[PDB]
Amino acid sequence: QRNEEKAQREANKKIEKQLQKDKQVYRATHRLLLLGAGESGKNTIVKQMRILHIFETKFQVDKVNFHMFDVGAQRDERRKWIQCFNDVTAIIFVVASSSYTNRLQAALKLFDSIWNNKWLRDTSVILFLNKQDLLAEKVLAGKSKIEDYFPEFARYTTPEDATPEPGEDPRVTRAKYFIRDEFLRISTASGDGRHYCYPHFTCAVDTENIRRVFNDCRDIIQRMHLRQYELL
Amino acid sequence: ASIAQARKLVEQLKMEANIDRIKVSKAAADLMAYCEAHAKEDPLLTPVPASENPFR
Amino acid sequence: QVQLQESGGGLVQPGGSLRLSCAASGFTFSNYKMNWVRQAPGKGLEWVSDISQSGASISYTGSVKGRFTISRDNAKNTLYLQMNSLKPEDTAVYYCARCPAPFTRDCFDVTSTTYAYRGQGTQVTV
Amino acid sequence: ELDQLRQEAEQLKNQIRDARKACADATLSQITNNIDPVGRIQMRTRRTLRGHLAKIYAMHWGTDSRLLVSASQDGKLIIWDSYTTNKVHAIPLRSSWVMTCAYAPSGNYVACGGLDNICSIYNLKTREGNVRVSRELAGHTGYLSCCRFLDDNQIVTSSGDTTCALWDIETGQQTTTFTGHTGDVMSLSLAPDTRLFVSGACDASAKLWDVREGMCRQTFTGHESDINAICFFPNGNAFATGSDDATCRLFDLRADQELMTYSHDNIICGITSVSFSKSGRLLLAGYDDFNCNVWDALKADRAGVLAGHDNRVSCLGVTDDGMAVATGSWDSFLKIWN
Amino acid sequence: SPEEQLLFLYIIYTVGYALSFSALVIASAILLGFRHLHCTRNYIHLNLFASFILRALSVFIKDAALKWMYSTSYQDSLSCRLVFLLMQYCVAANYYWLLVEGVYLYTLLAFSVLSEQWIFRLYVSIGWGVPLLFVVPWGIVKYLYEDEGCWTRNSNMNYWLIIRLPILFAIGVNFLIFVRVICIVVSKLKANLMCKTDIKCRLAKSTLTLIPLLGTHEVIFAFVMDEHARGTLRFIKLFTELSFTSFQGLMVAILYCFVNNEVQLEFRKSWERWRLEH
Repeated sequence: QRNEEKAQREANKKIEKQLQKDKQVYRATHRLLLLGAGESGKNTIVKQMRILHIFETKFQVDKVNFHMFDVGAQRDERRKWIQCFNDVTAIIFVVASSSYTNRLQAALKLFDSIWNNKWLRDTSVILFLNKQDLLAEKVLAGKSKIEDYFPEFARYTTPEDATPEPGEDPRVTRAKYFIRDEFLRISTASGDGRHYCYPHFTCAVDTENIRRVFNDCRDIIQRMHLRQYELL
Repeated sequence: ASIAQARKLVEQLKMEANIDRIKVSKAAADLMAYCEAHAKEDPLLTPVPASENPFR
Repeated sequence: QVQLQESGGGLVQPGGSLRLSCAASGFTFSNYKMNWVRQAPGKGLEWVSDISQSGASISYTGSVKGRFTISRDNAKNTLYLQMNSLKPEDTAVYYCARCPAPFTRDCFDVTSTTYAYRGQGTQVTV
Repeated sequence: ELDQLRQEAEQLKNQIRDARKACADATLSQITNNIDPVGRIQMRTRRTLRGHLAKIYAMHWGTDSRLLVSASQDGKLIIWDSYTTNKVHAIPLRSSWVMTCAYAPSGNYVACGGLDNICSIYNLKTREGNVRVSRELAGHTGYLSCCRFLDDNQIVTSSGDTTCALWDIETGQQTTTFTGHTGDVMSLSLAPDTRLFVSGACDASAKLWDVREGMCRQTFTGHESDINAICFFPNGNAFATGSDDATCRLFDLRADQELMTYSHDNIICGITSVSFSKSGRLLLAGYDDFNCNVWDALKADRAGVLAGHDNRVSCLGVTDDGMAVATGSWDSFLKIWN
Repeated sequence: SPEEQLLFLYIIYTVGYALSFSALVIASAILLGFRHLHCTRNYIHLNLFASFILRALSVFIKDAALKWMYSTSYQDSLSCRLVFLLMQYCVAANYYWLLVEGVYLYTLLAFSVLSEQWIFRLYVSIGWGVPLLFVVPWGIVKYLYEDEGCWTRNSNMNYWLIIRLPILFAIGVNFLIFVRVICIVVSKLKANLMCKTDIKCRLAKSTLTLIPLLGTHEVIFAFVMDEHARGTLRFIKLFTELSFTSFQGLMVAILYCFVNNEVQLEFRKSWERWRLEH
């Protein structure tokens, strides 16, 4: 009795063709969740990657398209909408490393909460220790002591695998890798073999954050593909 | 400040306090009566015959 | 009705000790995570310490590490904070908080501005 | 003077609790103990709807019990024909993050909201046959969690700013504001008489509001964590709420107290969706353990289980005639059960 | 003495193909019967499984049917020539489907994003269509420039290289892909959480898992490395080649259908659903 159901099947086939075209684009791009706090410089990073290519920022590197979602005009109780980002390919967590005030403890607690969330146990985190110049100035001034808020820093030494930029004070690189290891301890405390952390030392004048994000996403996708093959 | 918020909260609590409440047994009986009234018309309680089942 | 009541605050000379008790009602105590936060002049909510369900895993902030003790008694539905060798910058309102989800390791929005499952808090001045 | 007001508030709450305790002369354990259980409600999937790229997060049934609307995080609002699994419509969204969708009682309009804090309303019955956005209601400062069409030209939206709102579509400006929740309002349900509505929030509390006059008529507590779902009983004198404490509670408006508790020892996953049957005897709830449960509302026992979803069940709905039950989960698949 | 050695090789050969055929049939049924393990990777795996089944069936036919019809004429009946052509096509299809496995893995690990439908169609065409492009010319040149003789003896090597050169090319490309993937895995492990000596055990396990999927053993110990033929080493080389070729299908099926965590998880979910309904 094909009188109208032919028309609805034609409509279905057109809708399926449009959906296939949309799917060819949806999974050809990587979605990133940008997270941070006040005086963390995430807006500066946003304008950095926007000028050179909720709020949406589309940029492209090496013919690969990245969508970055910066949550805005929302309350401070993120226990509910964060579940909307369970399928994000990466969470770019930006923290001001010179805000120890002692705002680093709160940043560490939010990082721990994100890492231990049951709906984010599969999403890797790209760590951005922003505002490195401010940290260097603070360390060289010597007015503020890191051990005041983190006593264990009094018994900390530079890691062997450290690769400081030439001309750097041993004190500033000590503090920098101490903050990095403070984050990495929480990173490696749990969640083994399913998601990883990619710390970086960024700043306002830094200009390769886009390439850093591209490389980290490339590594994440390669690791996921290797895991699907039971090969890594 | 918080004085206005506390005043609004206590006013709402006082307004919600004085209502004509009824015994829980009456509500239970009403729910039972409603459930028994529409038992025949509920295809979930009584699986509809496949002859008139649109999802067969 | 979730309810968390704090007690045991007051005024103590520097270097003293205090005990803060936190009574919970309206819910099961042993199925979730407890923690202590504080709010001092210089407006801001900061996480002080946290304790898991059984109480085996306890974590402290850097400022009070080696100075404070935390405990929980599920039999009496209560939480305890023992404060030793008080310092002038410890004056704050202490809130006995808990993040909502039972049987979870994550713990969100405890230090939020308008948290729902946070107690009224108690004053601790030195 | 604040402290005295605090003691006044706490003593008023104590008086309310004492009155509620006095009003409860019995409990449903022995009132319905002489009722034969419904046995086992064995349901099998009849249709499986596919096409969503990302996870389906909300859905709403049609008034004709034939058409469905489903919202997915990929940025798609798909209207299906349940009988023949035919995709009637597929509307792209400006913002990919959609957390709710509603279907108008007349079937002319469809609404959706999300992290953009904007409720977009699309007119399906257009002149040219192409669905385009007809209205964009804005004004919430938090994510819009649920919307339900009161009728044409009126809609109720609950948001993440701890407020609900009743809007006027053609004017585009909200007419009534419902405030009093201290947490994220997560779900809405319109009463059968279209005069009251219940909203559960992320503070272990639900509230009955009068839409006409616009303030919290009644409040109910008892849950242990954030309430994620709520729906009216078919009689209109009761409702059911599911929360993250892995328990469901049935409340009665006239009793103004906790009435029934549906829970199990081996269930430690929160409830994400709650819905009733046509007769109200079966309460259907979606859980985080990837499967839905079907309780006997008058007996508080597991009368049925729906399994077949590879991820958490996010949305759940029952037809107006009660003929079928639709479940949508995070595996991008929506299933029909009967 | 030769005769018992040949008997042992024949029986192990038949046992290897029988077990491979059974395991591949079970694996194909498992992959096609759950409706959840329907990724493009699983589609390519199913095509490789079908190719292995076809090769095993072709070898079974060429042995059993030919022996039965010759012992209990056929050399010029026009049938055995077609049977041999189908056998050659099956072997080429198996080699090129191993090549397709390797190329798809390399594309995933190197190329960012490719369109699923077009690239999948390209893989299907490469797996099944490309072998014909050198199988059919081999048949026509054998017919035109060589006697019939049931098309078994390879008199002139020139008429046989056109069926061996593409196989060697596929094997070489698979070896290169194997080397690249092993290098990628080493780079990923030597940068992780430092792990430990496991960096070895894990690398060895990954290499052993990848060996049968890409068919790398031909480069390893068939015609390149020191493994050669001698008075007594020829017997060992032939034995290991025959055994590994027979058991390659079984190893692939075990490693990618019965050991994969996704399949076991789906089986557990189905068992729990059966418990719930009953």
